[PDB]
Amino acid sequence: AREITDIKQFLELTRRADVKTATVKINKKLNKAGKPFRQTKFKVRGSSSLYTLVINDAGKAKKLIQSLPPTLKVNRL
Amino acid sequence: ANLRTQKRLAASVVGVGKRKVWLDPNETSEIAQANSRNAIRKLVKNGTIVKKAVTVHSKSRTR
Amino acid sequence: QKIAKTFTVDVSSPTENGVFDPASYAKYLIDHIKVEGAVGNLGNAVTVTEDGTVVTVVSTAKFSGKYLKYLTKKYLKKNQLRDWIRFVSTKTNEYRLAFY
Amino acid sequence: AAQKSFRIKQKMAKAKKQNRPLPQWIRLRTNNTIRYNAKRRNWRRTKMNI
RNA sequence: GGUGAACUAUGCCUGAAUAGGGUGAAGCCAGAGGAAACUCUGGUGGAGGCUCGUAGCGGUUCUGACGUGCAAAUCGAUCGU
RNA sequence: CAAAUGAGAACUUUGAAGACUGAAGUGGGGAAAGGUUCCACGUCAACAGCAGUUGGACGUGGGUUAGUCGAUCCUAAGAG
RNA sequence: UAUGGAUUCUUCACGGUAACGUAACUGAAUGUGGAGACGUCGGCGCGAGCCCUGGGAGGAGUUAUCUUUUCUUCUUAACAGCUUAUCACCCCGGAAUUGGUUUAUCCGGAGAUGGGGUCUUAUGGCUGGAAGAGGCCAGCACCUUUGCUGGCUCCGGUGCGCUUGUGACGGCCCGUGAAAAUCCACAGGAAGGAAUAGUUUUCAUGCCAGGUCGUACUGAUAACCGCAGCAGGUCUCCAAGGUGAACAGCCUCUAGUUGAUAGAAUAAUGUAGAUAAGGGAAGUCGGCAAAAUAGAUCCGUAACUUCGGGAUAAGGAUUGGCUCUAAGGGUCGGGUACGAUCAACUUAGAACUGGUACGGACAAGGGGAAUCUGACUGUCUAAUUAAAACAUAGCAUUGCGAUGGUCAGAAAGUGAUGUUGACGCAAUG
Repeated sequence: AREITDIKQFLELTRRADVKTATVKINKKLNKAGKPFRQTKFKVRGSSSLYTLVINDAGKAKKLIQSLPPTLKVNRL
Repeated sequence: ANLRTQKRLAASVVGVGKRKVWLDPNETSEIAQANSRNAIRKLVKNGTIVKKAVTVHSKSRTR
Repeated sequence: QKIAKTFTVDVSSPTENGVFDPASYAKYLIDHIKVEGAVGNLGNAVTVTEDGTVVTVVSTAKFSGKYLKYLTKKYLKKNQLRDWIRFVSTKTNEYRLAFY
Repeated sequence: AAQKSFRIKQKMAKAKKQNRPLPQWIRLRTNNTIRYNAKRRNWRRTKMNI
């Protein structure tokens, strides 16, 4: 229920020490008529809020999923 | 039998009127056995209970 | 502006049941496509091609799946083989005539 | 009414509990002349009007 | 000596409800005639315990139905607002 | 109109048809009032001014879940 | 209740000319101010939902013939950020040739126009919530309280439209249309505070808890009251299409119901609804009852009048369908006097046409000349009287200056008028 803008903000939120679960949702939206791309939504669940980071770059999303710590519970769907 | 309960349940389950709910005359026994919302949904999926189409109100003459 | 929308119509089931005439079906489609309100004005806009199992209609003018279905059902009613053929779309613009 | 008070609801509960017919075995009890509940109530017939 | 304002009468407090038309008040804008004073015209606007008329509220007539009634006062038409 | 149920069907259930209310509804909810009438199962002696297999009937049971909706708090006319 | 952030050797922040802005950015006693917090009507503007409509992607219907067709799904909550405003306000400037401007005529040397900005966030848009949900489709293992997999869920337009909310306004009043809890803010400056750490819990994050009672159902031609499952009575919210001025009248979608003892026949007399030659109130207490009139457009409209009315006076003509004609708008501009998308419903006109019909059902004034009476609107005898009766504004009279008038109480260290004061209160006609 709250957007995230920058990867630094995402990183501080994921180390906020009260977040443990991230949900990765894949949306197959359209940017242009002939270019349906793969949008990734990283949802960090804090105690009070649900922060969501939108990533339109598949490479950026892959590096994000690889760079988040393996101790946090990541759920891709 | 007495399928008043099943008609009411089918209307409430499929979100239409009892005037739209159609119950199969040949499946009276199965519909009567079906006493829960789960069983009414099973019958609706199975085709024993079908929504009748909305009665037509054309706007051709108005147009 | 000048995109060529394509429309696939599978006719495999009735043509292999041998009760259908896909040649006459394509003829009906091409002679009854209405462009600008009149038939026969397929000015290299709406083109019907048939291979014996798939009818492909390529269009640049106004065409729609609703029109394709309406014409197909008109043909089925004319050949009184309804209750035997159903016009159903599997995915976008790749419809099919089903027998079962 | 839907919005009741606890006093009214307690009276409702007491009335619902009291509205039941005779247990069968009191009839067989010895020296007994009670045959039915003569204080039986129906919601349409008699209003308790509390 | 007590009990009643759950009907109704009246006051107060706190809420709620009331299509569509007709007419066209003040205010205002423009124009014409005239020597002037002024007069006149066309618009605008939208007043009224105004008016036609729904919902509503009431209850004129039929001295209609009914009158051992649906009803210890209702029903229908016609009416008032 | 026809099936089903039933000893028994003008009246119950289902299907079909014909209709009506026609959105200041014969619809969907609530306030006062009612008090279980809600729902299921069984059942028709009485009751539904005909009937009844049906029911707001009879018998047995099930059901009402709140920090956020109300009450609760405030004050009004007033009461005290 | 700790952490991060902010502040601190300029102790309790900075920026902006300003309206004011930001993540924070001490604030006691005491005082003060806001919100709570308010009628009604009218048009205008905006938004929400609904209605209407174009394309496209599915499903259904019709298909003797016609219809790129008819019906139908294409949805986005609370909540969090960015953005979004009429009004209002600020800076520059200094206006008659007065300009700006609303549908409504108000506003400017107490500073208009113009240029530039600030704020409220009604409200909308974007993103998150959220497509993972819901919905619409197609298919899979063969009796069995079983699921699974594929697609799609998109882009617009329009308006004196309906209803609701909001805004800026205007009208009305001898009527000017609650209070309190509660919350915040401001004035003031008590008190306290440095440095490997103090303050800030009005900044962000993080921890815990939230009790009691109601909650089912009807809400009525069967769940309430009327002795009943009684044609009665009983408060309110939502509100589709067509016709049409219209939430009446008629028909239809969603939803609901098809309930009211039945069968047969069709005598009199009834109840309810109609029609009638010629006459046209001769009937009768009396035109009781019924009939005629009736919508809209155009023409035309008397006596009298308190000049406002009378008045829809009276009295005439027209009204369909089809094919056209004309007028009435919005948004996009200028070498190097005018053009194009965007089809919106009003008005007027002309032929043509028909068993002269056409507000074709529905809906829907009869009118005039007078007399009596009450000015009018309004009120009453619930269940035989709605009236000329009552009331009314207007007029007049009466009492009373508070240790008072009028009235109440058994009394009262008691009351109404009176939160009053002669432009008042009280009492009458």
